[PDB]
Amino acid sequence: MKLILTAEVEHLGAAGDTVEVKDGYGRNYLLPRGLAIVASR
Amino acid sequence: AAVCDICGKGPGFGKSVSHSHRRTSRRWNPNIQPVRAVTRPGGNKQRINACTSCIKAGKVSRA
RNA sequence: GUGUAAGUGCACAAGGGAGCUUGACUGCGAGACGGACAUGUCGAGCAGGGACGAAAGUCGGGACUAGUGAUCCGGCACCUCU
RNA sequence: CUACAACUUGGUAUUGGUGCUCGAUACGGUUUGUGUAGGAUAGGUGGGAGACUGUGAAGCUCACACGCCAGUGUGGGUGGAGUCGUUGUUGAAAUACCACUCUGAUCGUAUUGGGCCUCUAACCUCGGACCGUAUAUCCGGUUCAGGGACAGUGCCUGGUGGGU
RNA sequence: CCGGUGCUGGAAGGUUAAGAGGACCCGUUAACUCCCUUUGGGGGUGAAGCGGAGAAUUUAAGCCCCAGUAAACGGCGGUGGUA
RNA sequence: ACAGGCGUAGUCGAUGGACAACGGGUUGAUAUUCCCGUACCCGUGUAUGUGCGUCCAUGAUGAAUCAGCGGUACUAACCAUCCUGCAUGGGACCUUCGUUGGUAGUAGUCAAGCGAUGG
RNA sequence: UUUGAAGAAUGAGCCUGCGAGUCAGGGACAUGUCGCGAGGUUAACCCGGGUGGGGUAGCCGCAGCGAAAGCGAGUCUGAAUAGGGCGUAUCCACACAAGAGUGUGUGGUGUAGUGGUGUGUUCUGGACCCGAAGCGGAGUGAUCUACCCAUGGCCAGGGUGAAGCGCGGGUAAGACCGCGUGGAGGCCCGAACCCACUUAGGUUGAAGACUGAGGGGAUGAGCUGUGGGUAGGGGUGAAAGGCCAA
RNA sequence: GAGCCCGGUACGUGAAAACCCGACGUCUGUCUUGAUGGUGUUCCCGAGUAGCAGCGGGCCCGUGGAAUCUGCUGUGAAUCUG
RNA sequence: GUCAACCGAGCGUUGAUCCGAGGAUGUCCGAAUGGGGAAACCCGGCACGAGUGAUGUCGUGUCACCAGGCGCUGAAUAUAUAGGCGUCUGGGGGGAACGCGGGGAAGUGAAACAUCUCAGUACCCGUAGGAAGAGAAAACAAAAUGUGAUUCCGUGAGUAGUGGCGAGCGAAAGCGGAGGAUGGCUAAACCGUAUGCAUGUGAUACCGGGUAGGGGUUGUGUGUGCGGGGUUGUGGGACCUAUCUU
Repeated sequence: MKLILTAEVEHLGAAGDTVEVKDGYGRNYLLPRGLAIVASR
Repeated sequence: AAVCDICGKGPGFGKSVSHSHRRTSRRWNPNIQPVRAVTRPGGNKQRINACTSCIKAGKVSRA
């Protein structure tokens, strides 16, 4: 799902990078540990 | 198994039709998954039953 | 002897041979036979367009009687239908 | 005979990461083009009379490829001032420059699937330890130890099926 | 006695579902093109879009296939001559 | 799916465990139940008497300080092995651990009696 | 009920009561009867203390032919006035045609439906009445019986004499052999107890499975009490299609 | 076998209290910081929804060329020139 | 009171018996609810009273579970939560028919039978109310310059259709009636406010302009709540922007 990055994640991008991710990845790794949040405004 | 703890989605009932058109009763169950949700950012995890549509809608907070 | 059972016929030939040909038609059909009904059977004659024949005329398959399967459902071609 | 239970196959959702290994097309593309009229293995249409050159061209020696080993290309070395043209061939020009590419082995960018080795965070554990708890081989939670995107489950799907 | 039917093991091939794939074709009409008549209908071509039927290709178990197994279910012969 | 199925803690459930009474007499009908004689088992109150304990006291004890010395071993060093350096082993320094003179059987704890829902 | 039964085919002891073509629907067809008549009639509903009044929505007649577009006393098929099919109430008169059966026209004549209700059939309803073995759904049962679980009880009397142990013989030591002790066993005989092999009786029984004589087991895979569990396509079964309240 | 015997009948009358219907009030909310008809543009108009696909249900419609409605499973839009 | 009298005792003009309304009492069981239990019978805790020399005993209240509020505490463990404690308000069960939503037969008919019928019936589950359900067009309709929420009744119609095109099943549009409320409220765009969570050029920033301050009506975001405002099809509404103004 669409989201931007909060911290540095390897093979994805830098902070603030808008990357396209699979729902499993974003729901189970990035969002729960706060490495990213969804794109609203 | 057949009832979602979130939206109340339940099994439907219908018939199973063979080539000879013999109709037999069968059920249509929802795609109910056991998901450890995080109700509050404190971190308490509880095992709940959610349909895959509820997971899709972000309604179950599996944080 | 008549393609093929048997029968009724056929030497006037319906039996044998040759020439041309596609009526093994289209729209029909007075009148009948047989029949519980459904089936089935014969049919002169009229029109179109043809075959053969000098012509008269004959030809809506085969000497005749078996060679077949209702309805439903679906396929194909055409129609100035919806 | 027709069904169904149960068992079983695959797809898909739950369901994620990184790497290797394969296949398709797209883009910068190399590349392959043997009638014969012949300097001669003309792909045609083009803007098409002058271009590459010293970001070192003719003449030679190497590597590889194919090889119709005809010979061509790339890479490097050698050399140091050339090939070329309507050159005359022709439907069709020059292999003098530039503007997509067609018969073909390739590459770097995409996408897309197939397989494999892994990783952990989904998910699972009737493995341990704590807590709810005074009493609890229930249950739930926390945590450690393991599996692990498999399994289980939903939907779709093919088999087996006197078990009914 | 492993020929038959089961069971166990193995896939080198043949066949094979769903799912992926969507060539090709068809319907509709923006646009044109022919008419044929006069107080606009009658023929053809037909982009895109939206639809309908959809082919080649890919794909598992099973079956076919290759073996083993009878204290598995089962089976275990005739004819002629000759001292 | 629902109706419901299981089941933990509990709580019931004798056919079992624990638990104090015998002989005689009597009525028209009851009797280890009533009566007679003699028992035993749980409680309650009063009075009396020994004889313990808190308050009082006496015992029983034991914990902790500083300071006095040897072995672990912050770390630098020595010996020896291993491949300038290296890791190992071993002696000791610092802290630390252990022994003992003052302290602190003084403050401390206990000593009637009940006693588990626990062992 | 039968081809046929006085009966040796069926049923009926007797009497008195009771016991079998009904109802609904503007249903369908036919036929009476009544009203109106090229028209007839309302349904729901509204208003009347009634059985009365209103209510035009519909329905049936009023034109047919054709698959239909459609045309229409015609229409369909067909190239066809060229025949056929269906339709133009029916009759009468007059003509013109034909004697392949009669037709084609011109005048008259003029066409009858519909709504109540009776009756007979009929449709859908249990449909004239009576009569199964069985099939589904939901419940009730293991106080009988089958097996299992917990906890108790019972088995007179008499035999036989395993292992083990001891002593003695024997041997290098044993094996082994005698004598004792011992008291085993889905052991033996036999009452209670549990069965049910034979026979006789009973057979409108004392009894909806018994009685009398005999018979089997009888320390065990025994019998039995109390409490409990398993439920119908299910249970349980040392297996007989047995048992699960005659 | 009763209009004139009795209970009654036609017809009149009757509620302390409770309850039920009305009505008028206290009470409450509410508008008055208000209203009208005009001019050219950005934003909003109900999302895991509609639609689509697979398997079903039900509609006169038994899967049929099968619309409208609906269950489960996947995928998944636009806000009015929608 | 009566069967249903026979007595025996008594009441009533100071109004009985009798009839209506409202109160009081109301053992035990039963949803049964302090705990248990083989319903109607066993054993209690707490508080306050009575009684006894004291124990025994008696009377009156109260003590189930779950759900939802409020308050206190906050395990493993840190944030915290699960849980625990206290206190308030509900629920539980019964009932003939009618309602709504789910699940769902078979006998039967088709002269067999499986699609089909029976029949969405019987039955079952969950839930009501005095009725329920539905209801205010993402509707019909067909070019009529047409109707205008829902429900129910009659027709349309045993029709169009549908069906092993078998047995059978079977609409709607339209039209006539009953009743009428062609009914109401919201969500969003925007404003204002309050707050949670992020931060903050932390100043030239946010009030409607002109003037003067100020470094926060926060400055910016985002989320949520509250109050305005907006309820529409010829589109409507916010944002604007004139004119008119009880």
